[PDB]
Amino acid sequence: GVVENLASEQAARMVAMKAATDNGGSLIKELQLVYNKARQASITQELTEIVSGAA
Amino acid sequence: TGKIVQVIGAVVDVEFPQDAVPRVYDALEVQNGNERLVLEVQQQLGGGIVRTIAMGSSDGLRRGLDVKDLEHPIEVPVGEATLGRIMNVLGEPVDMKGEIGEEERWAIHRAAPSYEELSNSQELLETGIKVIDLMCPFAKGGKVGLFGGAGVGKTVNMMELIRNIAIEHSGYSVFAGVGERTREGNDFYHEMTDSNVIDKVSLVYGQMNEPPGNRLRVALTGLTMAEKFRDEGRDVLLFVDNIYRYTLAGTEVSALLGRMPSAVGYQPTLAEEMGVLQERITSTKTGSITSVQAVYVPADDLTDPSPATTFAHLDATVVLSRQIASLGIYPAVDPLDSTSRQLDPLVVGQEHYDTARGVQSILQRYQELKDIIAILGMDELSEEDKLVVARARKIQRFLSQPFFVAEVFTGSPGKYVSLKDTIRGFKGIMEGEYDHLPEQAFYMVGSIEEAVEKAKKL
Amino acid sequence: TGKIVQVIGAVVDVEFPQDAVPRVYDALEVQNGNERLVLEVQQQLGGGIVRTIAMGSSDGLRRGLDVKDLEHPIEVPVGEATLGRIMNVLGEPVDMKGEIGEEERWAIHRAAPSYEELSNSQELLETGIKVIDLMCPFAKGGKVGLFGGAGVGKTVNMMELIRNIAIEHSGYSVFAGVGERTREGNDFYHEMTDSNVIDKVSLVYGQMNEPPGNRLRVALTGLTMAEKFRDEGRDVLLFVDNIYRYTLAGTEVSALLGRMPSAVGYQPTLAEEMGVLQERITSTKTGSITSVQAVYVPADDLTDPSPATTFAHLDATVVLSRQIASLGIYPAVDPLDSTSRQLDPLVVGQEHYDTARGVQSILQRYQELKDIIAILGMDELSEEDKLVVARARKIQRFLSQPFFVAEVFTGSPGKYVSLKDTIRGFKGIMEGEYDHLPEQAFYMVGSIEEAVEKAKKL
Amino acid sequence: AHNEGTIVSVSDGVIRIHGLADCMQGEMISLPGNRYAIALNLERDSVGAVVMGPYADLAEGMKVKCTGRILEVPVGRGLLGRVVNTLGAPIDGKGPLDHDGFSAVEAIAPGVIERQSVDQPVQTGYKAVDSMIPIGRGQRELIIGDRQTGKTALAIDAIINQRDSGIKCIYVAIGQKASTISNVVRKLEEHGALANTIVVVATASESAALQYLAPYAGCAMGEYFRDRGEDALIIYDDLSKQAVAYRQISLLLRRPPGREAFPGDVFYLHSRLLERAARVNAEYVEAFTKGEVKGKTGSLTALPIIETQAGDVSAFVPTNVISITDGQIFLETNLFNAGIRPAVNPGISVSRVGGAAQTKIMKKLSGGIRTALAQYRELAAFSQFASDLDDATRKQLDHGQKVTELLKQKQYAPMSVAQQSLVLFAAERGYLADVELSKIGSFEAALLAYVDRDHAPLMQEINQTGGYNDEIEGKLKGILDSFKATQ
Amino acid sequence: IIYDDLSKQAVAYRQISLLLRRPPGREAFPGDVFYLHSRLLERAARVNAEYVEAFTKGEVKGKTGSLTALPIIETQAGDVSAFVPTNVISITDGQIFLETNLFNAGIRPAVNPGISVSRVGGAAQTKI
Ligand SMILES: Nc1ncnc2c1ncn2[C@@H]1O[C@H](COP(=O)(O)OP(=O)(O)NP(=O)(O)O)[C@@H](O)[C@H]1O
Ligand SMILES: Nc1ncnc2c1ncn2[C@@H]1O[C@H](COP(=O)(O)OP(=O)(O)O)[C@@H](O)[C@H]1O
Ligand SMILES: [Mg+2]
Ligand SMILES: [Mg+2]
Repeated sequence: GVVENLASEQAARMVAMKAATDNGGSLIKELQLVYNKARQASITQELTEIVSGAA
Repeated sequence: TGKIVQVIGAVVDVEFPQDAVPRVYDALEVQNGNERLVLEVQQQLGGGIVRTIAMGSSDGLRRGLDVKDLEHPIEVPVGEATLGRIMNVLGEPVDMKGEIGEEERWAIHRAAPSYEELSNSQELLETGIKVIDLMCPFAKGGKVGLFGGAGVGKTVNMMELIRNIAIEHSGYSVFAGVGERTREGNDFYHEMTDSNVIDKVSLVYGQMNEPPGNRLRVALTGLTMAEKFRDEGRDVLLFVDNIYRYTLAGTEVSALLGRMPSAVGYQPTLAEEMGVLQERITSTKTGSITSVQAVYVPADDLTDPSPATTFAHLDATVVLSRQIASLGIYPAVDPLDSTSRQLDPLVVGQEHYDTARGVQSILQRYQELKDIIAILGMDELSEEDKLVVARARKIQRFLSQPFFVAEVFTGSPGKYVSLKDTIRGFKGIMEGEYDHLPEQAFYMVGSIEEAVEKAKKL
Repeated sequence: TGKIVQVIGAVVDVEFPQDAVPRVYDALEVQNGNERLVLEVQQQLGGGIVRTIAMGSSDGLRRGLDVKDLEHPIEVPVGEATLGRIMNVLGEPVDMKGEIGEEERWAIHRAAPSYEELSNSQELLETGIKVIDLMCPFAKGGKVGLFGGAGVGKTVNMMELIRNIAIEHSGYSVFAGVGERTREGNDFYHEMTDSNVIDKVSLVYGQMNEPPGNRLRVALTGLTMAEKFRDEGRDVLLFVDNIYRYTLAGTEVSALLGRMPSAVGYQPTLAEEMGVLQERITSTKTGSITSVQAVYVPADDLTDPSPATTFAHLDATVVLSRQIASLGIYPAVDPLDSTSRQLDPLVVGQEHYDTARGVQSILQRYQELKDIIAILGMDELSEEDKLVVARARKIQRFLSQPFFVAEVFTGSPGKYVSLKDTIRGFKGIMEGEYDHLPEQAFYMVGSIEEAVEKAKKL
Repeated sequence: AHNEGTIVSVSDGVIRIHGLADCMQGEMISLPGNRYAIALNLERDSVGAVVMGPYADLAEGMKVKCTGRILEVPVGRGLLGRVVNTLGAPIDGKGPLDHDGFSAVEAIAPGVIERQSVDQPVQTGYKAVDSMIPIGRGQRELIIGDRQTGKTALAIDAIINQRDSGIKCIYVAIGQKASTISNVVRKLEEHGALANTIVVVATASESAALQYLAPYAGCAMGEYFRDRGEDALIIYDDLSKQAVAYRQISLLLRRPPGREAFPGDVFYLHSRLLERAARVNAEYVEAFTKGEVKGKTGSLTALPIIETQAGDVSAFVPTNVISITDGQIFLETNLFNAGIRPAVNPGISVSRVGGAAQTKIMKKLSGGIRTALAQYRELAAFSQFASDLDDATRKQLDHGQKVTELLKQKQYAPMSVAQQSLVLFAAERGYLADVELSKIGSFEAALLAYVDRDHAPLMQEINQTGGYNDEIEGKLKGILDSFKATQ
Repeated sequence: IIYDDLSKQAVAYRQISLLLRRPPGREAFPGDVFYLHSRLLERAARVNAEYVEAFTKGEVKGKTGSLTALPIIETQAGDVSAFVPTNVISITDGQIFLETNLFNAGIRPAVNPGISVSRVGGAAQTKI
């Protein structure tokens, strides 16, 4: 019963681990967006304060 | 007395030669295509010229026409005579009854009350809202602020506050919509005229449809009324839609007024433009002012200067986040980023405090676990943390409740919760009493005894 | 022979008869009643006019004041006459003692030593702090960077480097306190006189509260002193207190001088400013000036331009750690991240490079073992592993040591250790003879010879 | 040269004046009416000045007289119980100014050799700060954090704990709201601390020049005490609001803006303001008239307050202030909302004076907490996966959770350096290790604290002497052993 | 009336604004971009019997006219919290989010409930 439950563990694990790998992949896609947004905001402000500052 | 020299949008400057260079804050008129057009002096530019701001459409102004200068800053009526109906930023009767109005009159530009003349109390008033009453209370003579991006129920929230405290009021109210939709104002007037409650209120409307000049000044014409009512009768309510629309107006102008841009293109005078107006609203020795106001937050950025600086001027600061709305909780208050200066144990009793901070904690502890859950699932939490999220998710949706005013566009009939019950329920859920009940039992209900009965149906 | 025309902050500009007018970087004297403050020409804009920065407070100055055109750039006393006390940006004593003994009076301004200077040069300056010598060997004409946030011990570590190189060898030390704190400037002067070290250490302070143009040049001044000691043919050291406050102070100058900002708002010349300051510091055919400079990292971000442009010039980098310090180790350096462009075998001998990498290796393996030790306990490590961990644990404490300038803190006696004692220590402690004595024996000691002694008291 | 001048233009509290050929930098300039302006921008053929007060009444042509010296202010022992303006005008209510002499707002800080090494402590009252971020006379700790992290609460609470220690206090409210300030002093009165602290004020409505100068004014008032061999504690509330005001000025004066549109000399602004604070050697006996002995030493401790937006601690103003102060207490909004009330974040916080600015007994027993806290910092990651780890490191985690649960106090409840007993011998043995669970790990605090007031003669002893060796340790060991025969 | 792409308008206005050298703000848009859309959408409304009478000069003598208006805003990557989109949401008394992924998966009237709203609500519908 133990030795069999153990073989169930290895499966359920490698399966539930593939899930965790795919969950992480989804977060990485969402983050990449949040990033690209800040990447733009950052570059517009730096450019704007320099040029408007010069005036 | 003088003539136009330039015209750039709302900003027009007038040459007046020395004899009568208009005082800095002062009115003066102009005949355009048809009617009267009030300009307000803003800057005594060198050389006998003077910068002003059109209190109406600047379109149709010639480059040379004469302009008469008067000595009156701004002509706005004050007193019981105003209670009747709606007013302009200029203090004109915008509604269809030629005003009987003023026994007196004040300038929209005023000074902040003297320091030692300032009072304060701790008599907390009770709104119907469960979130607000538990998470951030306020005594009369308080400054409440509703922060929120677009479409987070910003307006409907204020209107529900109004209907709840404008009843316990038994006094004089002064609503002052600025930069808002006109459609709401018309409904608010008609709605309030049928309930017959207009005779104790006092309207003033500078729309988001009207030119810049009207907006950044209508906020002033608004409270200068509440000020009169204050310096006589003691208890007044002051509701203001979007203080942001006022600051925002000042930005559309700051460029033409010829000053360098501050951070994010805002005026360098943001610090003061806010403070002047915001410092005016206060409890005097002679009379106090209770006031809620809808401070807009641009592009959801709570770091954006308007909100950032506006914060300091508020006693209680409840904030609505789009994330909480995207769920279904439609008193979309973020119970974490929302606070009051009077969530004090000595003020609101220990039971209210401990309950408030208890609810605050477990709800925050949940935000931390939120990360590992999303990556590794629920089954990875300890049996204790498991219970933390479960209890939290109950709280998270017991915060919700249907507003009466919101019945129109949602089937759900309204409800009103006692500040007493709000404590009983949350304290209760946290103790672990109402666990067995499913989550949906708590979503969108009044007292806890409603969550119970809803659990029966499903 | 000229008169102030405009004055804004430290940006006073003066007019002259055309031809003759001041060269750039030229000095200018001017009275404002109380005292004469100096000006440094920065921009020869327009005809006859000249933009400058006040070396002192520009307060009290007024238009039309008489500004005396001096001939040379900044003037500063050099030679052994300087060694012995403090002195501000421009030579003059601030210690209330006598006046500078004598001066050829060099200019603070520069010229890159033509690439005719005597590298090859491996003289492996022994500090000698065990870890800063075992892991970070550096040669004359080289420059060492002390990286870390606030409180890691950059400054105090410099104090030790000064005292050791001073008394255990020949003094030869110039300390440039670029924008240095006043409290630090005091405790430093006191601590330096407490020990015999004060000579040779010519101090050059540029207090934080002094204007930007002032703090910028403070580096070049202290540089020019050591710049002459090398001319005398001696191997001097130079401690610039904050490379960060050098570039940052240089930022303010460029700012109010009207230059267009660049990376993160830094001056559009940040690279060249750092270029000249760093380039004259080398080992010439006649003598040499070695440098150890504290590189502060803003927000612990190595991408920030300040520490970024610094990296290109360092021959060795000693990273300190706020967390290592918390755990009690006070020569708070991370042996794993500290580097040296000189730490290869044919430069520093095999024995050195081997035991160096070995300490690195073992410290690393412990890091890997540390993971399994928490999860499934110490009992899981093989006999060889739990032997590596015991042996590693020991060398960790061994490379900490009581500084001499640290006695004001701990009270214990400081101790100087050679390069050969250190290697002889670490090599053995990991081979590893001293397995029979408890860790604490290695906690705070000179060579293991002392560790074995403390081990007897145990 | 000419003495007078006339107003060419006036807008936004800034005046551009023609003539006035004779005029110094920062010099006062009397306008019609009583109010003055400040000559900050003397270009050729025109001098811009900042109106120190309302500017609506002013106009073109008005005759403007040049004046003698710069901005001065009422300073002395008399200001203590009073709330004062930026100019020293009592908005308090009492009315008359019991002031002694005047002093310049802008004035140089004592150079080196005039400084004494800081080594005496100023107790904030908080177990958290006094033990691991110690402060001492002549120091400058930067309290910094996001909105609503409990900055001010920490500040005035540190002021309230000087109600009895002999240090005089100053509170510079800048850009604040009037309603709020009155609330504060009202509580400074509920506790005996108000009669011992002057409160300078520059409300959100006052001129840009008034806010921008408020800190300096409140400084000259505090400097008074230090220059005469006494200790004082000034706290500039919202040094952020100050820089935003000065930014308003420099922008209206058309000066080149750096990052975030801030003036290039913003660092220099705070730089000279903060170097003002320091401890000065007894040989400052040479004063305004050397010198009524005056064998004593003097100092001026100042903890400024920066407000960060969204934790952005690399922003312009914060970057400057952090670089200046010899120590800073970072308050995290995450620690706060959770329950850890003194939201101090160790490891990131720092105090370059450290052990020196700390009582003897604290210096010893705080060393145990610093490392116990530091180890909990390393294992915090495993807290999610707790129970996966063997008891060896599991116990270190519990000790850490408890020791951080110990470093948290109610707002207006300063501790007695008997906090020493609590903190110290929380580390000595797991007297917390028994009966840990964190719920009780605090109710034990308020219980050990009051059963010592049972036999407190051996306690006020440790309080006054501010020292411990071994006997006292031995006694302490027994006081806890004797303890758990109660509750 | 339906204004197709107020996003394409705002970007066109930003062009002229910057060519005129007007100081940019958030996302480089002129500070008055809200007023741009505001005074436009505010035009759309229902006028009561008296107003129509006064305007008509007594010809209509008792009727209410109205200009219903539903504008279009093109978001980038579902970023609804962008500057222009937020303003137009702040103006209009309701909205209709067409979700990008609901649309891909066949649900063509991609309207996203629970987020889409009509604040006029009940009154706006027939009895049945
Ligand atoms: N140690 C504490 N225990 C319990 N509550 C506290 C404690 N410290 C602060 N608070 C509460 O935290 C809230 C805010 O504190 P406060 O000191 O005003 O923060 P602040 O950062 O100065 N916020 P603000 O200046 O308005 O941006 C107040 O309601 C305090 O009562
Ligand atoms: N050997 C030591 N023993 C005790 N404290 C030390 C020791 N070395 C450095 N420190 C601590 O470092 C702190 C600050 O030193 P400092 O070098 O100036 O920091 P930073 O390098 O960030 O400027 C001091 O308060 C001091 O206590
Ligand atoms: Mg340092
Ligand atoms: Mg505060």
